[PDB]
Amino acid sequence: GLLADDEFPVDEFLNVNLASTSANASSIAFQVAKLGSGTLLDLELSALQNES
Amino acid sequence: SLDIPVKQVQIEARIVTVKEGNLEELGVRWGVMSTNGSHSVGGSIESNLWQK
Repeated sequence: GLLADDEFPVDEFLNVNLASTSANASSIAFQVAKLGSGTLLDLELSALQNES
Repeated sequence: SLDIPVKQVQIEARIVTVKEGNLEELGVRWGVMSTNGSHSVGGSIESNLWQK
């Protein structure tokens, strides 16, 4: 109950934040959310490969 | 001996130009969104946080 503003700290949530930084990168993301025992875990992969 | 009538010449230039061009592009846009009960699959982390 300690912090005042509570919608979701999307940036304070993440442990490892090393996303592929581009405009055409493709991703996919998996989740496990209980909310009864509290546990939540998220995992997203992203990639890109081009040629010219 | 000098002053005599001279000849006349007709000169005609011709400039020709021809251009051609071709272009082709193909693209794809797809997405998925699914939930299972404490399990989800999406295309980002904000996506999984929204379908909750």
